Amino acid sequence: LLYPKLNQLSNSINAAVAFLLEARNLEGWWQDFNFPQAASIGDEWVTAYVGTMLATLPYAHVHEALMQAWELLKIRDHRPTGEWGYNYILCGDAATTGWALQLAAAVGASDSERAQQARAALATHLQPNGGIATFAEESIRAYIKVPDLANVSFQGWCGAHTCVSAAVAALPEFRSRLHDYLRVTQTSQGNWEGYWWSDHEYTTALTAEALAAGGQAADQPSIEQAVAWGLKRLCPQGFVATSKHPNGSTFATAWCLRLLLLNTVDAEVKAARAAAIGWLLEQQRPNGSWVSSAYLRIPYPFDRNPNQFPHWRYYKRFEGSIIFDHNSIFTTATVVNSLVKAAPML
Ligand SMILES: CC1(C)CCC[C@@]2(C)[C@@H]3CC[C@@]4(C)c5c(C(=O)O)cc(O)c(O)c5C[C@@H]4[C@@]3(C)CC[C@H]12
Repeated sequence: LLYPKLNQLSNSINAAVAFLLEARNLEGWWQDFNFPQAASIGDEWVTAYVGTMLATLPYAHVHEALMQAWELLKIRDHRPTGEWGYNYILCGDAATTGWALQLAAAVGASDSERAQQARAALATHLQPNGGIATFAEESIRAYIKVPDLANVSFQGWCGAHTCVSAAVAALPEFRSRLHDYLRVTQTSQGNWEGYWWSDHEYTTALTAEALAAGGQAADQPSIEQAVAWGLKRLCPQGFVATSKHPNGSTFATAWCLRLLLLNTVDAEVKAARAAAIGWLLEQQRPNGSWVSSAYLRIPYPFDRNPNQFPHWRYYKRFEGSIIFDHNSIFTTATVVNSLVKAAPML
């Protein structure tokens, strides 16, 4: 163990936590992403995700910030299903609701009336193939009023989504029901592919974590296949390269680092994690943040497989475009979660 590197990991994590706590708005929300024409900036979703990312820190002031985040979410009680969504003006969705329920668990509110209502609402999104859809068709169709899209298929936006299913499978109440869908959607390469996210490391890490949490020995080979895929994705320099970031994506690398935590015995895996930690430490900005790289696709509503859509515009309407986390809060929270989880295994 190189104690200077252990200490820099502490200093890096602390700088990022300070960035994130200072980056809250006057009411205490984390905000990120922007649809400038009308939907504006994410809050409920971002807050649920960031709070969940910070939930493994031991700091009492961070637990207080998560308690506050949960109180903010409970005041967002305007939707009749009890779901949360991108922000106040959007309809509920399963992915935001799943992250909010993970935050609830971290602050001891899993058994609350609101958490029970929101879990029930998730059941409505279960599909005949055993996965979870992000949106109810009639709820999201209301936001698309342009003649050219108002009457197209919504079976892309309203079909089962692996990235959403993987996040909901973090909830013990759903893990068993989603198991078979998670198993059948694994590729021959050992990864999963998401719907909304560009970076397959997100879906792959969350899916492998849900299979690990279930503890079934039948799922361990699948988890090891995913870890092997992660090892291939991480280059020797310690990053995951993408077409957009051929010198490394901080968001993809962080999720890859999380995935590699699912094998604690293999020497090559431990060395790869150490390499990823080194690279992430080098990439941190002076203010504690990492550069935005959480790329969110807006497929056309009819698109059942955005992983087969060959021409995204980095953001005119937004269908066929990619947006990102302009505040770097989403990316930074992802990175600091991966570093906090990996540090004890350095
Ligand atoms: C990616 C996700 C789910 C994130 C949570 C928000 C959500 C629902 C979007 C809300 C804003 C929308 C209706 C919009 C707007 C807008 O209202 O500002 C302007 C557009 O030109 C445009 O194509 C669109 C399409 C957008 C989504 C429907 C696409 C999907 C997206």
